[PDB]
Amino acid sequence: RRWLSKTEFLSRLRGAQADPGLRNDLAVLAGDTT
Amino acid sequence: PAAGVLDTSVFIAQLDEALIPDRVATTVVTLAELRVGVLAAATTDIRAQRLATLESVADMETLPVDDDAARMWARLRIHLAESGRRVRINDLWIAAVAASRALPVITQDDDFAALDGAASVEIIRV
Ligand code: NA
Ligand code: NA
Ligand code: NA
Ligand code: NA
Repeated sequence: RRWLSKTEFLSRLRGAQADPGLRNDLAVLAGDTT
Repeated sequence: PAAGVLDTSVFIAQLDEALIPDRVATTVVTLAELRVGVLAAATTDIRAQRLATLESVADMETLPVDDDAARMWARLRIHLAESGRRVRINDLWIAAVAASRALPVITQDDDFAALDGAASVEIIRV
């Protein structure tokens, strides 16, 4: 575990983004507001 | 800025790459949220995708909620209560962690907007 460079992060993330539907699941599971 | 803290929305499906700081970390809140994503996935394809998303943070600094973040959360929470504005509680934990380290929150979504101008808060929308 270390601080990733911009390029490193974007390399790890590209092709690995969650489906848009995760927003929906997270609204149900962790959408509780202040 | 030199460094920033990714929220959960940046991991979810292009981003404005120019605005991402040179060095990035995330927090334990996003670790939790990506993990619940894997466990909630309805079909193998979605599960495999979300599992890749979870794995993308394996090497990345995951910042904890420590004492300093806790103190910040209280300040930010009362700021919101007084103004009558709202933030998802888990997003407030993210903002508390980032603010307590004097780092900006990097976000793709619109939740952190309510905190603009609070001390130590800087929001970067990508
Ligand atoms: Na986070
Ligand atoms: Na699942
Ligand atoms: Na992981
Ligand atoms: Na901040």
